[PDB]
Amino acid sequence: KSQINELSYLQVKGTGLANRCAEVVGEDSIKPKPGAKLVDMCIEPKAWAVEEEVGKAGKTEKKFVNSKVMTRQTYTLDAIEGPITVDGGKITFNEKEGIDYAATTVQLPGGERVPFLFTVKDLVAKGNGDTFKPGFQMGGDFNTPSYRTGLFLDPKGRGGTTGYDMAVALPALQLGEEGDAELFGENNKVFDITQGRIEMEVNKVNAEDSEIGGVFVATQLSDTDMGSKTPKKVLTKGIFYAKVD
Amino acid sequence: VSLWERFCAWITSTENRLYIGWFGCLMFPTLLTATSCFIIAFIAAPPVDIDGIREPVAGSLLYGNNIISGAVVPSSNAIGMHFYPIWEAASIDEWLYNGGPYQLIVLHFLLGVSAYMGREWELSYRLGMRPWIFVAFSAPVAAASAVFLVYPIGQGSFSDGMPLGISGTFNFMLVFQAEHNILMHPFHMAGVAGVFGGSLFSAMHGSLVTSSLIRETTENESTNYGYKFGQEEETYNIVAAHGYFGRLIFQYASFNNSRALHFFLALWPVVGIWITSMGISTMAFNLNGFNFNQSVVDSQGRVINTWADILNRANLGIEVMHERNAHNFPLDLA
Amino acid sequence: EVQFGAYLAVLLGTFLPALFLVNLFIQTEARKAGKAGGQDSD
Amino acid sequence: EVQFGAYLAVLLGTFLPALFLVNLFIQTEARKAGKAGGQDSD
Amino acid sequence: TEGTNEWFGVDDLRLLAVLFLGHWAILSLWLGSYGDSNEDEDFFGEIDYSAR
Amino acid sequence: MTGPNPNKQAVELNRTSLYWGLLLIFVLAVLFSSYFFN
Amino acid sequence: ALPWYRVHTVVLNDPGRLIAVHLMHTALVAGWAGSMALYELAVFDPSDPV
Amino acid sequence: MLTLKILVYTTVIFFVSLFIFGFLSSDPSRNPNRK
Amino acid sequence: MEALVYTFLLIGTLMVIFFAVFFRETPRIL
Ligand code: CLA
Ligand code: CLA
Ligand code: CLA
Ligand code: CLA
Ligand code: CLA
Ligand SMILES: CC(C)=CCC/C(C)=C/CC/C(C)=C/CC/C(C)=C/CC/C(C)=C/CC/C(C)=C/CC/C(C)=C/CC/C(C)=C/CC/C(C)=C/CC1=CC(=O)C(C)=C(C)C1=O
Ligand SMILES: CCCCCCCCCCCCCCCC(=O)OC[C@H](CO[C@@H]1O[C@H](CS(=O)(=O)O)[C@@H](O)[C@H](O)[C@H]1O)OC(=O)CCCCCCCCCCCCCCC
Ligand SMILES: CCCCCCCCCCCCCCCC(=O)OC[C@H](COP(=O)(O)OC[C@@H](O)CO)OC(=O)CCCCCCCCCCCCCCC
Ligand code: OEX
Ligand SMILES: [Fe+2]
Repeated sequence: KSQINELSYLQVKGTGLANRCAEVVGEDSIKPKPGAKLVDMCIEPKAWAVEEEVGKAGKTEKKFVNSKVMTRQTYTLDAIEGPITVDGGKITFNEKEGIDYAATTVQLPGGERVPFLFTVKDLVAKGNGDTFKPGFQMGGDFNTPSYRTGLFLDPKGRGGTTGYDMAVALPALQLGEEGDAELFGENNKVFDITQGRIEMEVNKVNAEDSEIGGVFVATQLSDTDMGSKTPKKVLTKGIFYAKVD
Repeated sequence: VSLWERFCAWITSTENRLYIGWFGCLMFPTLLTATSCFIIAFIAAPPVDIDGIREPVAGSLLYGNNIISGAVVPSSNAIGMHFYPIWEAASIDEWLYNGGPYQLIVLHFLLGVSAYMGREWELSYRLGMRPWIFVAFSAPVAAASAVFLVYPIGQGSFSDGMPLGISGTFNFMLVFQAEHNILMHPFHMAGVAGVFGGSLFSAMHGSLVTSSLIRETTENESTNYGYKFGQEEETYNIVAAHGYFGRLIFQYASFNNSRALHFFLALWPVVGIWITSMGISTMAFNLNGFNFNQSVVDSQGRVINTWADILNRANLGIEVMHERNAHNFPLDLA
Repeated sequence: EVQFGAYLAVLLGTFLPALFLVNLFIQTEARKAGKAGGQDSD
Repeated sequence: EVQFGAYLAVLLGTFLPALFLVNLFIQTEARKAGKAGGQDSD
Repeated sequence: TEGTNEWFGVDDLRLLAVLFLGHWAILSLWLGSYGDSNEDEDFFGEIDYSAR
Repeated sequence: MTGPNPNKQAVELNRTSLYWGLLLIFVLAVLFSSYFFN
Repeated sequence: ALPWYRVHTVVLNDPGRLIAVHLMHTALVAGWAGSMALYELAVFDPSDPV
Repeated sequence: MLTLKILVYTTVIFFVSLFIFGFLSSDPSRNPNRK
Repeated sequence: MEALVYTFLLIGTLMVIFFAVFFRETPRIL
C-alpha cells in the first residue's frame, strides 16, 4: 500500500510483513492506456492443495488434500512488470520481468514432502472487456521451468550439464554388453518444462490511485527431479495486487 | 524449620545417592532435555535442509541409516544464526524441516555441561576437597563450546556447526581443513602434543606404579586384591619406580615428588586442550593457519614445490567439492 | 526361498535357553564346591 | 539390500559372549554363598 | 515474528505474569527463612556463620 | 534398603537334569526348525 | 535347594516383594505394548485404506 | 506455539530462581568446617 | 527391519549403564 511505504526498513524486518501483498481499498473502473504497463504485480497464495488418492467411505476418487508449507515465508512473487496490450475484444497482459518464481515445499499426510516451483513465467493473460472492473476476470497459461537447473549435482554427483553419468561408487555395473542400462533412468537427467493455468479475478480497484487487486486461483504441476518420479498436480489459491499505472 | 531450609538441606546434602547441588537445579533439567530430544532425533527424525537449497539431508535411523552415517543434522543455511525455537516455527513440521532439534539439543547441552562443571566445584566445597577438578574439566568445555557455539558464531550460521554424529564429524573435520588449514595452525599442533603427550604420560605413569607393586597376594588370585580399600599403607615402592626411570633416561629427569608428578599429568593435556580450543576459536573468525604455498622459488622465479604445495592440492580438492550446490560465486566467504 | 527370520528363531531358540540351563548347573556345582571347603571354595 | 548373515553375526556376537560373562558372575556369587554356610549353601 | 527487539522475548502480555509469579513464588519461600532477619548485624570474618 | 530377606533360597540343577534340558531344547529345535524355515 | 521350577516360590511368605514382582510383570507387559505399537507404525502404510 | 511458550518460561525461571536463591541462602557457610 | 537391530543395541547399552550406576558393588572399609 502507501501504508506499507510509510514504514522504514527496520520496522518491517523480522515481522513477516514484506511477504504479504497489499490490500486495495474500494471499487471503481480504470482504463488501460495505449502504452499502459503494469508495474507492481505481486501474487501471494494463501492455501495449497495436492491432488492425491483420498480415503473416502468406500471409494478412491482423486481429490485435493491440503498441505502445510514448510519453507517459511518465501512464497510470494513480487515486482512483476509487463505491458498491457489492448486487443479489440479482450484486454490482454504479457509479463516481462520481475521475480516470477518462488520455490517452495509442502508436506502431505503421511510425511511426504512435495517441492514445487511456484511461477508465472511467460504468462499470457486474457480477460473480458477492456477496462478493469470488479467483475473483471483474466487468466492464461504460464510455462513452468524445471525445479533444478541442469548443472545441479545429485548425491552421487550426476547432473544434466555437468557431473558424471554413471554410478560412480559402483564400478562393476558397466560390465558386459548391457552396461548399466538397467539404471538408465537415474543417469539421464532431463530438463523438463510443463504448463500451468492461472485464473485471476479483479474485484477491488482504485482509479485515483491506479492500483487493482483481487483473488486468483492457480494450478500447475510439481517437480519430478529431472525424471526421477511422477510429478503431481498442485492447486493453490490466494490474493494478488497490482499497480496498473 | 522453614520449608526453604528443609529444601536447601536436601538439595545440598552429600548423603544423596547423586549430589544434586544448586548447579544440578539447572544441570539435570537441561541435560535430560538434551538427551531425550537427542534419542528421538537420532532414531526418528525427517530429513533436514542444511544447505538452505531445499535438498534435505537424511540423518536418522528410520530413514535408512546406521550408527555411523546417522546424525542429528545442523540447522539450515536459511536460518543461519537466528534463534529458532519451537514456538517461533508455526508447526513442528516446519520446525523439523529447517533443522529444528539441532538448536534445542546444543543450547540445552552447553548449559548443562557448564552446569555439570560448576557441580564438580560444589561437591568439592561440601566435601572438604581442594576445589579445582572443575578447572581440568574446563578443557573439554572449551572444546565443546568451540565447535558448537563459537564456530557457528564467527561463520555466522549454525549450518557450519558440527553435526551430532559420527560421519558428520568427519564431514566437519575435512571441510574445516580446506577452508582454514588447521594442521598447519600451531594450536592444533599444541594439542596433538597434548594428547600424544597425554597418552604417553598416562601409560608411562600407569606402568611404573603397576611395575613396583608390593607382594600382598598369591600367584593364584588377582594382582588387584592386594589393595584393601581405605588402607593407610602405601601400595607400591615409589623409590623403586624412581630408580628405574632414573636409569631409563638419566637421573635428573625423574620426579621423586609424587605430588609434582601427579600435577604434571594434569597440566600437560589440559593446557594442550585449552590452547587447541582457542585454535578453533581464532579460526572461527577466519584467522587461518600457516600458508606456505609458492614459498620456495628458484633464481629464475619458477615455483618449486614443497610438502605444503602437495598439502594445498589436497585442500583444493575438498574446497571445490564441499557444498557442491550451495555456492554461486567464486569465493567461499562462508 | 526361506524366511530369513527363521535363522534367528532357531539359533536363538537353541542357544539362549540351552545356555540358560548350563548356568543353573555351574552355580549348582559352585555351591557344592563352596561348602566343601577344600582347594576350590575361596 | 543388506547381508542376511549379519543378523547372525551381530545377535550372536552380542548374546553368546555376553551370556558367557553372566555365567562367570553367577558361579562367583554361588561360591561366595557356598562357603558362607547360611540359608543358601545347601 | 522472531527478530523483533522485545524484552526477554516477551511477545504477549500474558508472559509477564508468568515471569513475575516465578521469581516471587520462590522469593516468598526464601523470605520465610532468610527474610525478616536483622539487617544490622555484621562480622569481621570472610564468611558468616550466623544462623539458619 | 531394609534388612536381609529370610526367604533367600538356593537353586539346584544336578548333572542328570542338565542333559534332559539340553536334549529337550535340541530335539524341539530339530522338530520345529523345518516349519519355521518353511 | 529349590528346583528350577520352584524358584519363584520365595515370594509366598513375602508380601513386600510380591508387589515388586507383580510390578515387574507389569513393566514388561506395558513395555511390550508400547514397543509393539512402535514397530507397527514403521510397518503400516496408509496409502489405500480401502 | 504460544501455549508451549508459556510452559517454558515457567520451567526456566522456576529452576533459575532456585539457582539464584540457592546461593543467596547463606551458601558459603555450608561447609564441613563449621555449621 | 535393519534399523531395529541398531535401536536394540543402543537402548541395550543404556541398560547396563543404568545397572552399573545404581546397582554398583558398594565399596566398604573393613
Ligand atoms: C531450567 C533449565 C533450562 C534452561 C536454562 C533452558 C534454556 C533454554 N531452553 Mg529449555 N527446557 C527446559 C529447561 C531449561 N531450558 C525443560 C525442563 C524443558 C522441558 C519442558 C525445556 C524445553 C524447551 C523447549 C521445547 C525449547 C527450550 C528452549 C530453550 C532456550 C530458550 C528458552 C527461553 O526463552 O528462555 C527464557 C529465558 C528468559 C526469560 C531469561 C531468564 C534469564 C534471567 C532473567 C536471568 C537474567 C538476570 C538479569 C540479566 C539481571 C538484570 C539486572 C538488572 C538490574 C539489569 C534456552 C536455551 C527453546 C530452544 O532452545 O529453542 C532453540 C525451545 O524451543 N526449552
Ligand atoms: C561459565 C560458568 C561459570 C561457572 C561454572 C562459575 C563458577 C563459579 N562462580 Mg562464577 N561467574 C561466571 C561464570 C561461571 N562461574 C560469569 C560468567 C560471571 C559473570 C556474570 C560470574 C560471576 C560470579 C560471581 C560474582 C560469583 C561467582 C561465584 C562462583 C563460584 C560459586 C558459584 C556461584 O555462586 O556462582 C553463581 C553462578 C554464576 C554467577 C554464573 C552462572 C553461569 C551459568 C550456570 C552458565 C553460564 C550462563 C551465562 C553466564 C548466563 C547468561 C544469562 C543470560 C542469557 C540471561 C564458582 C567457582 C561466586 C564465588 O564463589 O566467588 C568467590 C561469586 O560470588 N561467579
Ligand atoms: C594424528 C592425527 C591427529 C590427532 C591426534 C589430532 C588431535 C586433535 N584434533 Mg585434529 N585433525 C587432524 C589430525 C589429528 N588431530 C587432521 C588430519 C585434521 C584435518 C581433517 C584435523 C582436524 C581437526 C578439527 C577440525 C578439530 C580437531 C580437533 C582435535 C583435538 C580433539 C580433542 C577434542 O576435541 O577433545 C575435546 C573433547 C570434546 C570436544 C568432548 C567434550 C565432551 C563433553 C565434555 C561431554 C560429553 C559427554 C557425552 C555426551 C556423554 C558422556 C558419556 C555418557 C554415557 C555419560 C585434538 C587435539 C578439534 C579441536 O581442535 O578441538 C576442538 C577440532 O575441532 N582436529
Ligand atoms: C616416527 C615417529 C614420530 C616422531 C618422532 C614424531 C614426532 C612429532 N610429531 Mg608426529 N606422527 C607420527 C610419528 C612421529 N611423530 C605418526 C606415525 C603420525 C600419524 C600418521 C604422526 C602425526 C602427527 C601429527 C598430526 C602431529 C605430529 C606432531 C609431532 C611433533 C610433536 C608431537 C609430540 O610432542 O608428541 C608428544 C610427545 C612428547 C611431548 C614427548 C617428547 C617428544 C620429543 C620430540 C622428544 C624430545 C627429545 C629431544 C628432542 C632430544 C633432546 C633431549 C636430550 C638432552 C636428552 C613431533 C615433531 C605434531 C606437530 O606437527 O608438531 C610440530 C602434530 O601436529 N605428528
Ligand atoms: C497366573 C499365572 C500363574 C502364576 C502366577 C503362577 C505362579 C506359580 N506357579 Mg504356576 N502355572 C500356571 C500359571 C501360573 N502359575 C499355569 C497356567 C500352569 C500350567 C502350565 C502352571 C503350572 C505350574 C506347575 C506345574 C508348577 C507351578 C508353580 C508355580 C509357582 C512357582 C513358579 C516357578 O517356580 O516357575 C519358575 C519358572 C521358570 C524358572 C522358567 C519357566 C520357563 C517357562 C516354562 C518358559 C518361559 C516362559 C515364557 C517366557 C512365558 C511367556 C508368557 C506367557 C505366559 C504368555 C508359583 C506360585 C510351581 C509350584 O507349584 O510351586 C511350588 C510348579 O511346580 N505352576
Ligand atoms: C669414537 C667414534 C667412533 C666417534 C664417533 C662419535 C660417537 C662415539 C658418537 C656416538 C655418541 C652417541 C650418539 C651417543 C649418544 C647417546 C644418545 C643420547 C643417543 C640417543 C639419541 C637420542 C635422539 C636421544 C634423545 C631422546 C631422549 C632419550 C629423550 C628423553 C626425553 C625426555 C627427557 C623425557 C622426559 C619426560 C618426563 C618428564 C617424564 C616424567 C613424567 C612421567 C609421567 C613419568 C612417570 C613417572 C616418573 C617418575 O619419575 C616416577 C617416580 C613415577 C612413579 C612415574 O610414574
Ligand atoms: C628465551 C626465553 C626463555 C624462557 C623465558 C621464560 C618464559 C616463561 C616460562 C614460564 C615458567 C613457568 C614456571 C612454572 C613453574 C611451575 O610450574 O611449578 C610447578 C611445579 C613446581 O616444581 C616443584 O617445586 C617444588 C619446590 S618449589 O615449589 O618450587 O619451591 C618441589 O618440591 C618439587 O619437587 C618440584 O617439582 O613443577 C612441576 O610440578 C613440574 C611441572 C613443570 C611445568 C613447567 C613446564 C612448562 C609447562 C609445560 C609446557 C606447556 C604444556 C602444554 C604443551 C602442549
Ligand atoms: C523369554 C525368555 C525365554 C525363557 C526360556 C528359558 C527356559 C527354557 C528352558 C526351561 C525348560 C527346561 C526343562 C529342563 C528339564 C529338567 O531339568 O528336568 C528335571 C525336572 C525335575 O527334575 P527334579 O525335580 O529331579 O530336579 C531336581 C533339581 O535338582 C533339578 O531340577 O524335570 C521336569 O521338570 C520334568 C521333566 C522334563 C524333562 C524333559 C523330559 C522330556 C525329555 C526330552 C524329550 C526329548 C527327546 C524326545 C525324543 C523323542
Ligand atoms: O554452510 Mn557449511 O561450509 Ca562454511 O564455507 Mn561457506 O558456509 Mn557453507 O560453504 Mn563452505
Ligand atoms: Fe598415579
